[PDB]
Amino acid sequence: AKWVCKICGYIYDEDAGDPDNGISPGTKFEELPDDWVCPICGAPKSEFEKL
Ligand SMILES: [Fe+3]
Repeated sequence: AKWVCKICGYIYDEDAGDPDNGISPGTKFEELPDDWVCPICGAPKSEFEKL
């Protein structure tokens, strides 16, 4: 799945993960740590929408 950061337009792509921030590819948004935030704008998970 892909999730958009409603603040900045960043797309969290579960296939890509966010490795620079400790998230390996294929990590589901729901599996992201609670304290993970948008690597661009710092928005909390609550501000993401599943596409
Ligand atoms: Fe963002």
